[PDB]
Amino acid sequence: MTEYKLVVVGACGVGKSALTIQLIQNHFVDEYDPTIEDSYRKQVVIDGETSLLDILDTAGQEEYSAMRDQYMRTGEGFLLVFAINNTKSFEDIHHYREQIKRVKDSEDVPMVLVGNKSDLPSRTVDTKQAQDLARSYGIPFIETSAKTRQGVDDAFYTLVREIRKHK
Amino acid sequence: MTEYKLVVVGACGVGKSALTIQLIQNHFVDEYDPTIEDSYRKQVVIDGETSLLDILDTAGQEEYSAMRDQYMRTGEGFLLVFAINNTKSFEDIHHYREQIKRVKDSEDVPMVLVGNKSDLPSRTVDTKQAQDLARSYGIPFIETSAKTRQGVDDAFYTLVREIRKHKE
Ligand SMILES: Nc1nc2c(ncn2[C@@H]2O[C@H](COP(=O)(O)OP(=O)(O)O)[C@@H](O)[C@H]2O)c(=O)[nH]1
Ligand SMILES: Nc1nc2c(ncn2[C@@H]2O[C@H](COP(=O)(O)OP(=O)(O)O)[C@@H](O)[C@H]2O)c(=O)[nH]1
Ligand SMILES: *SCCNC(=O)C1CCN(C(=O)COc2ccc(Cl)cc2Cl)CC1
Ligand SMILES: *SCCNC(=O)C1CCN(C(=O)COc2ccc(Cl)cc2Cl)CC1
Ligand SMILES: [Ca+2]
Ligand SMILES: [Ca+2]
Ligand SMILES: [Ca+2]
Ligand SMILES: [Ca+2]
Repeated sequence: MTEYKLVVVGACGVGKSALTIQLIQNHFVDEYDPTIEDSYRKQVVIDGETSLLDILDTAGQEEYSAMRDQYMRTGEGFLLVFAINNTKSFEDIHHYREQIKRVKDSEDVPMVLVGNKSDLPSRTVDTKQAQDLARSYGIPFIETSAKTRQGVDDAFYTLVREIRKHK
Repeated sequence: MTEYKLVVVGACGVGKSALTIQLIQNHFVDEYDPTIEDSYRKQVVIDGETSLLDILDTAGQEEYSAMRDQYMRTGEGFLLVFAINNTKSFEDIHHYREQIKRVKDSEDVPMVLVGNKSDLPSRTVDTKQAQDLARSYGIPFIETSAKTRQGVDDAFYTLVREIRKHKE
Protein backbone atom coordinates (compact mmCIF):
# COMPACT_ATOMS: atom_id res chain seq x y z
CA MET A 1 0.00 0.00 0.00
CA THR A 2 0.99 3.63 -0.38
CA GLU A 3 2.32 5.65 2.58
CA TYR A 4 1.90 9.45 2.84
CA LYS A 5 3.53 11.98 5.13
CA LEU A 6 1.10 14.74 6.09
CA VAL A 7 1.95 17.91 7.99
CA VAL A 8 -0.53 20.03 9.94
CA VAL A 9 0.48 23.66 10.00
CA GLY A 10 -1.09 26.85 11.25
CA ALA A 11 -0.89 29.56 13.88
CA CYS A 12 -0.77 28.88 17.58
CA GLY A 13 -4.17 27.84 18.93
CA VAL A 14 -6.07 27.31 15.67
CA GLY A 15 -6.80 23.65 16.47
CA LYS A 16 -4.00 21.61 14.90
CA SER A 17 -3.68 19.20 17.82
CA ALA A 18 -7.43 19.02 18.31
CA LEU A 19 -8.01 18.14 14.64
CA THR A 20 -5.25 15.54 14.64
CA ILE A 21 -6.33 13.90 17.93
CA GLN A 22 -9.94 13.75 16.72
CA LEU A 23 -8.82 11.97 13.57
CA ILE A 24 -6.56 9.53 15.40
CA GLN A 25 -8.19 8.98 18.84
CA ASN A 26 -11.75 10.16 18.28
CA HIS A 27 -11.96 12.63 21.17
CA PHE A 28 -11.70 16.42 21.55
CA VAL A 29 -8.70 17.71 23.55
CA ASP A 30 -9.40 21.02 25.29
CA GLU A 31 -5.98 21.65 26.83
CA TYR A 32 -3.33 19.92 24.73
CA ASP A 33 0.19 21.00 25.64
CA PRO A 34 1.18 23.57 23.00
CA THR A 35 4.80 22.38 22.97
CA ILE A 36 4.08 18.80 21.98
CA GLU A 37 5.08 18.19 18.40
CA ASP A 38 4.55 14.58 17.44
CA SER A 39 3.52 12.27 14.69
CA TYR A 40 0.67 9.84 14.56
CA ARG A 41 -0.07 6.88 12.30
CA LYS A 42 -3.41 5.85 10.89
CA GLN A 43 -4.36 3.39 8.16
CA VAL A 44 -7.33 4.68 6.16
CA VAL A 45 -9.43 3.69 3.12
CA ILE A 46 -10.14 6.63 0.81
CA ASP A 47 -12.03 6.23 -2.46
CA GLY A 48 -11.67 2.48 -2.15
CA GLU A 49 -7.88 2.47 -1.76
CA THR A 50 -6.00 1.92 1.49
CA SER A 51 -3.21 4.26 2.54
CA LEU A 52 -1.00 4.57 5.60
CA LEU A 53 -0.89 8.13 6.90
CA ASP A 54 1.95 9.55 8.95
CA ILE A 55 0.69 12.84 10.37
CA LEU A 56 2.94 15.42 11.98
CA ASP A 57 1.18 17.87 14.29
CA THR A 58 3.59 20.81 14.36
CA ALA A 59 4.59 22.98 17.29
CA GLY A 60 7.57 25.28 17.68
CA GLN A 61 8.69 28.86 18.02
CA GLU A 62 8.34 31.69 15.52
CA GLU A 63 11.86 31.29 14.16
CA TYR A 64 13.79 29.79 11.30
CA SER A 65 14.68 26.21 12.00
CA ALA A 66 16.65 23.65 9.98
CA MET A 67 14.62 20.88 11.62
CA ARG A 68 11.39 22.49 10.48
CA ASP A 69 12.83 22.73 6.98
CA GLN A 70 13.46 18.98 7.18
CA TYR A 71 9.82 18.42 8.19
CA MET A 72 8.76 20.41 5.12
CA ARG A 73 11.18 18.52 2.87
CA THR A 74 9.90 15.12 3.98
CA GLY A 75 6.25 16.20 4.05
CA GLU A 76 4.16 15.22 1.03
CA GLY A 77 1.04 17.24 1.84
CA PHE A 78 0.13 20.09 4.17
CA LEU A 79 -3.05 21.11 5.95
CA LEU A 80 -3.08 24.90 6.19
CA VAL A 81 -5.25 25.53 9.22
CA PHE A 82 -6.69 28.81 10.42
CA ALA A 83 -9.46 29.54 12.88
CA ILE A 84 -12.50 31.35 11.56
CA ASN A 85 -12.51 33.77 14.53
CA ASN A 86 -8.82 34.75 14.21
CA THR A 87 -8.09 37.05 11.26
CA LYS A 88 -4.37 37.01 11.97
CA SER A 89 -4.29 33.22 11.60
CA PHE A 90 -5.90 33.54 8.18
CA GLU A 91 -3.56 36.30 7.05
CA ASP A 92 -0.57 34.23 8.16
CA ILE A 93 -1.58 31.24 5.95
CA HIS A 94 0.13 33.08 3.14
CA HIS A 95 3.44 33.21 5.01
CA TYR A 96 3.31 29.55 5.97
CA ARG A 97 2.64 28.58 2.34
CA GLU A 98 5.59 30.72 1.23
CA GLN A 99 7.86 28.84 3.67
CA ILE A 100 6.77 25.50 2.25
CA LYS A 101 7.33 26.83 -1.28
CA ARG A 102 10.83 27.97 -0.32
CA VAL A 103 11.88 24.66 1.19
CA LYS A 104 10.31 22.37 -1.40
CA ASP A 105 11.40 24.73 -4.20
CA SER A 106 8.00 24.30 -5.79
CA GLU A 107 4.54 25.90 -6.08
CA ASP A 108 2.57 22.68 -6.84
CA VAL A 109 2.82 21.12 -3.35
CA PRO A 110 -0.30 19.26 -2.18
CA MET A 111 -2.18 21.45 0.28
CA VAL A 112 -5.66 21.95 1.67
CA LEU A 113 -7.00 25.12 3.29
CA VAL A 114 -8.83 24.38 6.51
CA GLY A 115 -11.08 26.86 8.32
CA ASN A 116 -11.45 25.38 11.82
CA LYS A 117 -13.79 26.26 14.72
CA SER A 118 -16.82 26.36 12.42
CA ASP A 119 -19.08 25.65 15.41
CA LEU A 120 -18.45 29.10 16.87
CA PRO A 121 -21.38 31.53 16.41
CA SER A 122 -19.14 34.41 15.41
CA ARG A 123 -16.39 34.71 12.88
CA THR A 124 -14.03 37.36 11.60
CA VAL A 125 -12.96 35.52 8.43
CA ASP A 126 -15.65 35.35 5.76
CA THR A 127 -16.23 32.06 3.95
CA LYS A 128 -16.00 33.78 0.54
CA GLN A 129 -12.64 35.23 1.56
CA ALA A 130 -11.35 31.77 2.33
CA GLN A 131 -12.86 30.20 -0.81
CA ASP A 132 -11.27 32.98 -2.85
CA LEU A 133 -7.87 32.41 -1.23
CA ALA A 134 -8.02 28.69 -1.89
CA ARG A 135 -9.08 29.42 -5.50
CA SER A 136 -6.09 31.73 -5.97
CA TYR A 137 -3.78 29.00 -4.62
CA GLY A 138 -5.43 26.26 -6.68
CA ILE A 139 -6.28 24.14 -3.62
CA PRO A 140 -9.40 22.78 -1.96
CA PHE A 141 -11.03 24.54 1.02
CA ILE A 142 -12.72 22.62 3.86
CA GLU A 143 -14.56 23.99 6.91
CA THR A 144 -14.08 21.98 10.11
CA SER A 145 -14.91 21.76 13.76
CA ALA A 146 -12.54 19.64 15.84
CA LYS A 147 -15.04 20.15 18.66
CA THR A 148 -18.00 18.48 16.90
CA ARG A 149 -15.83 16.46 14.48
CA GLN A 150 -17.57 18.14 11.52
CA GLY A 151 -15.37 17.87 8.45
CA VAL A 152 -12.39 16.34 10.27
CA ASP A 153 -12.13 13.15 8.21
CA ASP A 154 -12.94 15.12 5.05
CA ALA A 155 -10.05 17.53 5.59
CA PHE A 156 -7.44 14.80 5.93
CA TYR A 157 -9.02 12.58 3.23
CA THR A 158 -9.07 15.52 0.81
CA LEU A 159 -5.38 16.09 1.46
CA VAL A 160 -4.69 12.48 0.58
CA ARG A 161 -6.69 12.94 -2.65
CA GLU A 162 -4.47 15.94 -3.41
CA ILE A 163 -1.27 13.96 -2.82
CA ARG A 164 -2.55 11.17 -5.07
CA LYS A 165 -3.41 13.64 -7.85
CA HIS A 166 0.08 15.13 -7.59
CA LYS A 167 1.72 11.72 -7.95
CA MET B 1 19.58 48.58 -24.61
CA THR B 2 17.34 45.71 -23.53
CA GLU B 3 14.11 44.95 -25.42
CA TYR B 4 11.05 43.34 -23.77
CA LYS B 5 7.85 41.90 -25.18
CA LEU B 6 4.88 42.99 -23.05
CA VAL B 7 1.34 41.68 -23.47
CA VAL B 8 -1.83 43.44 -22.25
CA VAL B 9 -4.55 40.94 -21.34
CA GLY B 10 -7.99 41.20 -19.85
CA ALA B 11 -11.67 40.85 -20.56
CA CYS B 12 -13.51 42.63 -23.33
CA GLY B 13 -14.01 46.27 -22.47
CA VAL B 14 -11.71 46.61 -19.45
CA GLY B 15 -9.60 49.29 -21.16
CA LYS B 16 -6.63 47.45 -22.68
CA SER B 17 -6.60 49.62 -25.78
CA ALA B 18 -7.28 52.83 -23.89
CA LEU B 19 -4.39 52.11 -21.53
CA THR B 20 -1.99 51.20 -24.30
CA ILE B 21 -2.90 54.23 -26.46
CA GLN B 22 -2.53 56.52 -23.45
CA LEU B 23 1.00 55.19 -22.85
CA ILE B 24 2.02 55.38 -26.50
CA GLN B 25 0.13 58.45 -27.83
CA ASN B 26 -0.98 60.41 -24.73
CA HIS B 27 -4.70 60.67 -25.44
CA PHE B 28 -7.81 58.81 -24.29
CA VAL B 29 -9.81 56.91 -26.91
CA ASP B 30 -13.54 56.43 -26.28
CA GLU B 31 -14.69 53.98 -28.95
CA TYR B 32 -11.68 51.93 -29.95
CA ASP B 33 -12.49 49.16 -32.43
CA PRO B 34 -12.61 45.99 -30.29
CA THR B 35 -11.20 43.75 -33.04
CA ILE B 36 -7.93 45.59 -33.51
CA GLU B 37 -5.03 43.64 -32.10
CA ASP B 38 -1.70 45.28 -32.67
CA SER B 39 1.68 46.02 -31.19
CA TYR B 40 3.41 49.26 -30.39
CA ARG B 41 7.02 50.07 -29.82
CA LYS B 42 8.14 52.56 -27.22
CA GLN B 43 11.52 53.52 -25.73
CA VAL B 44 11.17 54.25 -22.02
CA VAL B 45 13.48 55.16 -19.13
CA ILE B 46 12.66 53.37 -15.85
CA ASP B 47 14.81 53.77 -12.74
CA GLY B 48 17.42 55.50 -14.90
CA GLU B 49 17.81 52.66 -17.41
CA THR B 50 16.34 52.66 -20.91
CA SER B 51 14.41 49.74 -22.36
CA LEU B 52 12.64 49.22 -25.66
CA LEU B 53 9.14 47.94 -25.10
CA ASP B 54 7.18 45.92 -27.69
CA ILE B 55 3.62 46.00 -26.37
CA LEU B 56 0.85 43.76 -27.70
CA ASP B 57 -2.71 44.99 -27.07
CA THR B 58 -4.75 41.79 -27.39
CA ALA B 59 -8.12 41.22 -29.02
CA GLY B 60 -9.74 37.96 -30.08
CA GLN B 61 -12.64 35.61 -29.50
CA GLU B 62 -13.36 33.61 -26.37
CA GLU B 63 -11.85 30.46 -27.82
CA TYR B 64 -8.71 28.43 -27.69
CA SER B 65 -6.20 29.84 -30.14
CA ALA B 66 -2.81 28.49 -31.25
CA MET B 67 -1.81 32.00 -32.27
CA ARG B 68 -2.65 33.32 -28.80
CA ASP B 69 -0.52 30.55 -27.32
CA GLN B 70 2.40 31.78 -29.45
CA TYR B 71 1.92 35.34 -28.12
CA MET B 72 2.09 33.95 -24.60
CA ARG B 73 5.16 31.86 -25.34
CA THR B 74 7.12 34.87 -26.67
CA GLY B 75 5.71 37.35 -24.15
CA GLU B 76 8.04 38.28 -21.27
CA GLY B 77 5.57 40.08 -19.05
CA PHE B 78 1.83 40.46 -18.84
CA LEU B 79 -0.52 43.14 -17.59
CA LEU B 80 -3.60 41.45 -16.14
CA VAL B 81 -6.24 44.13 -16.52
CA PHE B 82 -9.71 44.19 -15.00
CA ALA B 83 -12.20 47.06 -14.61
CA ILE B 84 -13.23 47.97 -11.07
CA ASN B 85 -16.89 48.19 -12.08
CA ASN B 86 -16.93 44.72 -13.69
CA THR B 87 -16.86 41.80 -11.26
CA LYS B 88 -16.78 39.21 -14.02
CA SER B 89 -13.61 40.79 -15.41
CA PHE B 90 -11.96 40.45 -12.03
CA GLU B 91 -13.02 36.80 -11.60
CA ASP B 92 -11.73 36.09 -15.07
CA ILE B 93 -8.20 37.26 -14.18
CA HIS B 94 -7.63 33.90 -12.59
CA HIS B 95 -8.43 32.03 -15.79
CA TYR B 96 -6.22 34.30 -17.89
CA ARG B 97 -3.30 33.76 -15.51
CA GLU B 98 -3.88 30.00 -15.72
CA GLN B 99 -3.65 30.13 -19.50
CA ILE B 100 -0.39 32.05 -19.41
CA LYS B 101 1.01 29.55 -16.89
CA ARG B 102 -0.16 26.59 -19.01
CA VAL B 103 1.61 27.88 -22.09
CA LYS B 104 4.73 28.98 -20.23
CA ASP B 105 5.19 25.62 -18.46
CA SER B 106 4.22 27.17 -15.11
CA GLU B 107 7.08 29.66 -15.15
CA ASP B 108 7.04 32.40 -12.51
CA VAL B 109 5.97 34.79 -15.22
CA PRO B 110 6.34 38.53 -14.69
CA MET B 111 2.82 39.91 -14.22
CA VAL B 112 1.09 42.96 -12.79
CA LEU B 113 -2.53 43.14 -11.69
CA VAL B 114 -4.15 46.31 -12.99
CA GLY B 115 -7.48 47.66 -11.73
CA ASN B 116 -8.60 50.09 -14.44
CA LYS B 117 -11.44 52.59 -14.56
CA SER B 118 -10.50 53.89 -11.11
CA ASP B 119 -12.04 57.27 -11.94
CA LEU B 120 -15.50 55.69 -11.82
CA PRO B 121 -17.55 55.75 -8.60
CA SER B 122 -19.44 52.60 -9.73
CA ARG B 123 -17.04 50.15 -8.07
CA THR B 124 -18.07 46.50 -7.55
CA VAL B 125 -14.64 45.00 -6.99
CA ASP B 126 -13.38 46.08 -3.61
CA THR B 127 -9.80 47.37 -3.59
CA LYS B 128 -9.03 44.94 -0.75
CA GLN B 129 -10.13 41.96 -2.84
CA ALA B 130 -7.70 42.95 -5.53
CA GLN B 131 -4.78 43.55 -3.17
CA ASP B 132 -5.45 40.15 -1.65
CA LEU B 133 -5.52 38.48 -5.05
CA ALA B 134 -2.25 40.08 -6.07
CA ARG B 135 -0.73 39.03 -2.75
CA SER B 136 -1.74 35.40 -3.34
CA TYR B 137 -0.22 35.53 -6.83
CA GLY B 138 2.94 37.22 -5.60
CA ILE B 139 2.59 40.17 -7.98
CA PRO B 140 2.19 43.95 -7.74
CA PHE B 141 -1.24 45.61 -7.95
CA ILE B 142 -1.70 49.01 -9.61
CA GLU B 143 -4.87 51.07 -9.88
CA THR B 144 -5.26 53.02 -13.11
CA SER B 145 -7.53 55.24 -15.13
CA ALA B 146 -6.90 55.40 -18.86
CA LYS B 147 -9.37 58.30 -18.84
CA THR B 148 -7.42 60.58 -16.45
CA ARG B 149 -4.05 58.87 -17.08
CA GLN B 150 -3.73 58.05 -13.36
CA GLY B 151 -1.28 55.17 -12.91
CA VAL B 152 -0.83 54.44 -16.62
CA ASP B 153 2.92 54.95 -16.75
CA ASP B 154 3.26 53.25 -13.35
CA ALA B 155 1.45 50.12 -14.53
CA PHE B 156 3.76 49.60 -17.47
CA TYR B 157 6.91 50.69 -15.60
CA THR B 158 6.11 48.32 -12.77
CA LEU B 159 5.79 45.44 -15.24
CA VAL B 160 9.22 46.30 -16.65
CA ARG B 161 10.60 46.27 -13.09
CA GLU B 162 9.10 42.79 -12.66
CA ILE B 163 10.66 41.60 -15.90
CA ARG B 164 14.06 42.98 -14.88
CA LYS B 165 13.79 41.24 -11.47
CA HIS B 166 12.92 37.93 -13.14
CA LYS B 167 15.75 38.05 -15.69
CA GLU B 168 18.38 38.82 -13.05
N1 LIG C 1 -14.76 25.98 19.71
C1 LIG C 1 -13.75 25.27 19.17
N2 LIG C 1 -12.57 25.28 19.82
C2 LIG C 1 -11.56 24.58 19.28
C3 LIG C 1 -11.71 23.81 18.05
N3 LIG C 1 -10.51 23.23 17.77
C4 LIG C 1 -9.67 23.59 18.78
N4 LIG C 1 -10.32 24.39 19.64
C5 LIG C 1 -9.80 25.00 20.84
O1 LIG C 1 -8.68 25.80 20.58
C6 LIG C 1 -7.66 25.63 21.55
C7 LIG C 1 -6.33 25.35 20.87
O2 LIG C 1 -6.46 24.07 20.24
P1 LIG C 1 -5.16 23.23 19.86
O3 LIG C 1 -5.55 22.03 19.05
O4 LIG C 1 -4.39 22.94 21.13
O5 LIG C 1 -4.40 24.34 18.95
P2 LIG C 1 -2.93 24.22 18.28
O6 LIG C 1 -2.04 25.18 19.02
O7 LIG C 1 -3.14 24.70 16.85
O8 LIG C 1 -2.41 22.82 18.34
C8 LIG C 1 -8.06 24.43 22.35
O9 LIG C 1 -8.34 24.71 23.70
C9 LIG C 1 -9.33 23.88 21.73
O10 LIG C 1 -10.31 23.54 22.71
C10 LIG C 1 -13.02 23.86 17.41
O11 LIG C 1 -13.23 23.26 16.34
N5 LIG C 1 -13.95 24.59 18.04
N1 LIG D 1 -14.28 55.84 -17.41
C1 LIG D 1 -13.31 55.10 -17.98
N2 LIG D 1 -13.58 54.49 -19.14
C2 LIG D 1 -12.62 53.75 -19.72
C3 LIG D 1 -11.32 53.60 -19.08
N3 LIG D 1 -10.57 52.81 -19.87
C4 LIG D 1 -11.35 52.46 -20.92
N4 LIG D 1 -12.57 53.03 -20.81
C5 LIG D 1 -13.70 52.89 -21.72
O1 LIG D 1 -14.11 51.52 -21.69
C6 LIG D 1 -14.49 51.11 -23.00
C7 LIG D 1 -13.63 49.96 -23.48
O2 LIG D 1 -12.28 50.39 -23.51
P1 LIG D 1 -11.26 49.64 -24.49
O3 LIG D 1 -9.91 50.27 -24.35
O4 LIG D 1 -11.81 49.64 -25.90
O5 LIG D 1 -11.29 48.16 -23.83
P2 LIG D 1 -10.60 46.82 -24.40
O6 LIG D 1 -11.74 46.05 -25.03
O7 LIG D 1 -10.10 46.09 -23.17
O8 LIG D 1 -9.51 47.11 -25.38
C8 LIG D 1 -14.33 52.33 -23.88
O9 LIG D 1 -15.61 52.98 -23.96
C9 LIG D 1 -13.32 53.18 -23.15
O10 LIG D 1 -13.35 54.57 -23.52
C10 LIG D 1 -11.12 54.31 -17.81
O11 LIG D 1 -10.05 54.24 -17.20
N5 LIG D 1 -12.14 55.02 -17.36
S1 LIG E 1 0.80 27.39 20.29
C1 LIG E 1 2.54 27.81 20.63
C2 LIG E 1 3.38 27.20 19.52
N1 LIG E 1 3.49 28.10 18.36
C3 LIG E 1 3.69 27.58 17.09
O1 LIG E 1 3.75 26.36 16.94
C4 LIG E 1 3.79 28.50 15.97
C5 LIG E 1 5.20 28.58 15.38
C6 LIG E 1 5.30 29.38 14.08
N2 LIG E 1 4.41 28.79 13.08
C7 LIG E 1 4.81 28.21 11.86
O2 LIG E 1 6.00 28.20 11.55
C8 LIG E 1 3.74 27.62 10.92
O3 LIG E 1 4.34 27.23 9.71
C9 LIG E 1 4.91 25.99 9.57
C10 LIG E 1 5.16 25.17 10.68
C11 LIG E 1 5.73 23.92 10.52
C12 LIG E 1 6.06 23.48 9.25
CL1 LIG E 1 6.77 21.93 9.05
C13 LIG E 1 5.85 24.26 8.14
C14 LIG E 1 5.27 25.50 8.33
CL2 LIG E 1 4.99 26.43 6.95
C15 LIG E 1 3.00 28.86 13.53
C16 LIG E 1 2.82 28.09 14.84
S1 LIG F 1 -13.81 43.16 -26.68
C1 LIG F 1 -14.15 41.81 -27.85
C2 LIG F 1 -12.89 40.95 -27.95
N1 LIG F 1 -12.78 40.00 -26.84
C3 LIG F 1 -11.54 39.64 -26.34
O1 LIG F 1 -10.52 40.15 -26.79
C4 LIG F 1 -11.52 38.64 -25.23
C5 LIG F 1 -11.07 37.24 -25.67
C6 LIG F 1 -10.86 36.24 -24.52
N2 LIG F 1 -9.90 36.79 -23.56
C7 LIG F 1 -8.66 36.21 -23.21
O2 LIG F 1 -8.31 35.16 -23.71
C8 LIG F 1 -7.76 36.95 -22.22
O3 LIG F 1 -6.61 36.18 -21.98
C9 LIG F 1 -5.50 36.28 -22.77
C10 LIG F 1 -5.55 36.92 -24.02
C11 LIG F 1 -4.41 37.02 -24.82
C12 LIG F 1 -3.22 36.46 -24.36
CL1 LIG F 1 -1.82 36.58 -25.35
C13 LIG F 1 -3.14 35.81 -23.16
C14 LIG F 1 -4.29 35.73 -22.39
CL2 LIG F 1 -4.17 34.95 -20.90
C15 LIG F 1 -10.38 38.07 -22.99
C16 LIG F 1 -10.59 39.10 -24.10
CA1 LIG G 1 -0.68 21.82 19.33
CA1 LIG H 1 -3.79 22.59 -7.43
CA1 LIG I 1 -9.19 46.69 -27.51
CA1 LIG J 1 6.45 37.34 -7.60
